[PDB]
Amino acid sequence: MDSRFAQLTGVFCDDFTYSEGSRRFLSSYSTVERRPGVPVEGDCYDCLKNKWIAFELEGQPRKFPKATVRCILNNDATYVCSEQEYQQICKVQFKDYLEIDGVVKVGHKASYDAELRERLLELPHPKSGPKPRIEWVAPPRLADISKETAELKRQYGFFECSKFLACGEECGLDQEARELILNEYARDREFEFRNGGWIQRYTVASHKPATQKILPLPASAPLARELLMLIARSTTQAGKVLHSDNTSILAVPVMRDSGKHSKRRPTASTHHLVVGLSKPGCEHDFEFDGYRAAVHVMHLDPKQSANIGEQDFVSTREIYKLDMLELPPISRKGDLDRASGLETRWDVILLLECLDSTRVSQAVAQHFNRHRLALSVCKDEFRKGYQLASEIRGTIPLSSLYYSLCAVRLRMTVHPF
Amino acid sequence: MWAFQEGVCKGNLLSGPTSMKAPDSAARESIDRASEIMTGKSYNAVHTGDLSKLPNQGESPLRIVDSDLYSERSCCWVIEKEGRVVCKSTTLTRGMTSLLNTTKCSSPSELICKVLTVESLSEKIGDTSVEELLSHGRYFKCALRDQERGKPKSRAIFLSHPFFRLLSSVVETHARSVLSKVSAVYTATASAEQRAMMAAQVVESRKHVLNGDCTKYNEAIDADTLLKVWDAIGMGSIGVMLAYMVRRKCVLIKDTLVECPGGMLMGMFNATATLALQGTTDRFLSFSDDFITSFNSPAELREIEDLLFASCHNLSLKKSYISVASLEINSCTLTRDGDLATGLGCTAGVPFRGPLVTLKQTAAMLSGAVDSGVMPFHSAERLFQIKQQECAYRYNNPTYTTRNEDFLPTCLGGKTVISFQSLLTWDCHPFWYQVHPDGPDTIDQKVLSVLASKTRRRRTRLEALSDLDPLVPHRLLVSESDVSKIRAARQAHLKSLGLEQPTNFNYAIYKAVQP
Amino acid sequence: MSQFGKSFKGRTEVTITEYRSHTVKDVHRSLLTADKSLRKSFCFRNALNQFLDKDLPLLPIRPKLESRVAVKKSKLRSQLSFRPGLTQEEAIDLYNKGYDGDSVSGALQDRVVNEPVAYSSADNDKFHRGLAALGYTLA
RNA sequence: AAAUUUUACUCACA
RNA sequence: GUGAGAAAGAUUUGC
Ligand SMILES: [Mg+2]
Ligand SMILES: [Zn+2]
Repeated sequence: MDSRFAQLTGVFCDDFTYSEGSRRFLSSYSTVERRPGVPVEGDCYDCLKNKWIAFELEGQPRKFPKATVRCILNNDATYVCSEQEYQQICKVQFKDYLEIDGVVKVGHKASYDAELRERLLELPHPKSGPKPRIEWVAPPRLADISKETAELKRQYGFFECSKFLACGEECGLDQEARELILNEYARDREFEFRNGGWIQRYTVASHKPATQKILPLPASAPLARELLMLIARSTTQAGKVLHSDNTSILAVPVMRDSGKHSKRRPTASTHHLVVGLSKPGCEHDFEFDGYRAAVHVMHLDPKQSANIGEQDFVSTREIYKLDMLELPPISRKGDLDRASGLETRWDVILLLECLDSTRVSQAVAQHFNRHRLALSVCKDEFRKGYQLASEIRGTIPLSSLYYSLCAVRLRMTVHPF
Repeated sequence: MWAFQEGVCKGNLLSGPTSMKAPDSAARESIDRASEIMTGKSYNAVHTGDLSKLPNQGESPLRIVDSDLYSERSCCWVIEKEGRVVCKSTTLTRGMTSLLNTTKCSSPSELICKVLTVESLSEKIGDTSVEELLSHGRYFKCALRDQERGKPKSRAIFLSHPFFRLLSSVVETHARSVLSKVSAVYTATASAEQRAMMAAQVVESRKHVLNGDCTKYNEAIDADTLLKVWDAIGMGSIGVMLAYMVRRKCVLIKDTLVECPGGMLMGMFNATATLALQGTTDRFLSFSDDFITSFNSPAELREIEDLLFASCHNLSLKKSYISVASLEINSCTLTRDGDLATGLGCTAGVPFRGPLVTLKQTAAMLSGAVDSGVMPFHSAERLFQIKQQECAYRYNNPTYTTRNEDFLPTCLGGKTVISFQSLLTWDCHPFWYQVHPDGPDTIDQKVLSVLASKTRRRRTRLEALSDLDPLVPHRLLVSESDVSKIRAARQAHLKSLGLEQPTNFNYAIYKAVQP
Repeated sequence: MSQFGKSFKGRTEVTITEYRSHTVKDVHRSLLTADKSLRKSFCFRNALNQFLDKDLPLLPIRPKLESRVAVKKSKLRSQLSFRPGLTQEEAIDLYNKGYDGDSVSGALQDRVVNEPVAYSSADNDKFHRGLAALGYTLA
């Protein structure tokens, strides 16, 4: 019981009658309406329902028996209570906003404010930093992009073949030949066979990054949609060769070898080795029963495979082609070649963007958008935005970055802005 | 291909980067950057501007919205097993429930009122005191933010204690209110394109436009700046407590706790930092770490740079630039007259996730593009047809479907390739209503939602209390017997009506079918 | 021992908000592990079978849109359309007819939708989702 | 073995 | 395949 709610209860019931004439709710703060000779379990009593009603604020319960009906006066101009009638009657009656002293406010000062402020004062504080010097210059020209591309080329070089990009081109093998070649390649590598599926067992890790170079661009990527769909399917269900209309791939779970109790079934964190076939003529050739094909492997974690396989090649290509300029022919190294170049290699580049889970091409595209929209940029700092080699790691991401830079160079050379 | 676009293009047609890399490296790098900024050798973290312009809201009632306090997203809960601190990764709902159980409070509002009205830090609130709450609220867990376009190396996000979330909710609500009062651009009901149009309207007078982004935004917003802003807007002891918790915060990397006295841990107080900038001047239109300003002469540019330095908004020399005929804000690019810049822009592709979710999201994206004028309607029709063909090629197999009904989509064993215009006009079979962007949820969405509800972090044996009477407030206190009675009555009514489960209600369909 | 005394140990009453949040199965998140989840246990196949035979023959037939007006390309603007929520009596009736209470409560709140539109008509009228280029009007 | 501290855990039950 | 326990299990990963 408190005296702060006297006014609140008075306006709650003004002329509300329950049976014919008698006020339904009697305020306990007024002796005229209060019932003498009986205990008071609340600030209001409903004769019709024969129950007590107690008003309290948000988060400030009062000491009343559980049987008493509690009404909550929310701070956002709304009310909550047990009975529907009380909730509705309170809402209409309290349509006028009246402040009841005893409501905590955001600016409330607690008794420990001084102690906490002193503790904050005794804690470390930052030191003012140096004022930067900013010089605005014109955005980089074709020479800077060429320099970046040449730096990448010199630092990393090129592979002798497009390892997994070559899987975008149909090999000269049929379904049965492809399955036999993949199975025999798995057998040759000493992969464990269990429950009709292949598993790659590892014991020790060199714990050093794999060699990184730049993949040359195949002539075209006709089997891009099929390759992505097959990657998705295989990484969803692994161990057996999965076939498409014109190609097939094998997803092998990679598991630790622990002896007898070694893992038998893959979990959600198990990586996969995706093995694909391409035309012969590289160091990764493999022969069996007169069937020759280049076998190329990509090691993907489950998230990487899910990202790669869910991309839409056809829709992306069409959306890009909606408002695209003429694409110049390019060579194996991404250099402009109007004599022996091919315009289909651009599709390959797109496939590369789909195969790269780091999607550095998106960073390059954003920086190139800034470049195109910019009139002046910071000196010796906007250029550094094109040097993303330290951000990524691996053959596929490196090739994607290199060919994104090559695309920027080609755009600046063929369609200068 | 993005490089050979006539208009503007961010290369958003593909999904963002992802990987299973552990978050140790990113969190360690962020903490090291924060420490370096603290030493005052790399960037500026000391606020110098005057915030007296900001109005004071110290007399406003302390209001908490429980909707954002309970959520299925992750959070860190701190317990003391024997004598050491153990940080467990739970859901925000579970963390809030545990906090209320230990403190023995019905609702978060009661907890905050009790915390603000204790005689001493050592006073007990249930099984814990304010001192214990502040000690536990300074612990954070680290995770990786993947699928962020343009960031090949994923950034580190942080999961906080339920008490930290409880205080941050109030602080950010009041900061957002003050921001809305400061300018008309920060209105709650405003889209990115509306904000960009207002920005264009604001900088038409001047000649040059500086489109700027802030570098190390989270590592340069010290607890001192947050406390300064909170005191300027009148947050009382809540702001002091939050600043104290932020100053002593510890991050659990792998299996070791690292102290990070600097920074604010990856966008916990976006509105507060926006206020830290907006209260010192009116020449900027900033949203956290992204802003646009305008100027006429190099002197104005120097003044802008000084203002940015004073407000601890360190300019990003790598990304910020100057234009005369362009305006980039909130990722949206507009011409100086306010019209949308021609080109793809921020159009994002729809990955293959569910036979029908893909179609619904593609319909939403194409509707957005067509309405904005990004592409003509026939192009959207062709793209929708192509997407339907691709979905058929990807999902039309026994694994996902075993039906052959004609009205079904070609990707579910059917033979119907709906026209985009036909779908948008509701001129199709009812089965296609779920594919409409404004239509019901698809089968895949419901299946995935149920499966998620069955996950380890979210699984519970509690008797579900769903399908409630609209007239019952969600703040009403209930017990086990009460929920049992409600469920029994509802099930009895449903069985009387002959329905085993409630019938799904769609606002659009109901409003359309009405006379 | 009941789950109520374990999940809410030390408390005899909790708000409906907390109890509802503890049992939530209607929030969808677009994630990478979607196709795998749908394939697992043929959950999507079973759900499609269930929908085609139990839920599909309950959706009312929605009339198609007819009205449209001539439109011309214009400067980008923001179209604000105010969709009002259900009335109290309407919500009570819909609940009594067996409609899911959660959806009715969600529709109870009045809402406003802002969308960027680059087409205008002579009479400056609103357009339906994605049909501004064709001129379909809310009316 | 590879896009190299990642591709790893225990118990009970069926 | 289900449950529980490891700073922890796939709606993971926050504002
Ligand atoms: Mg910007
Ligand atoms: Zn090779």
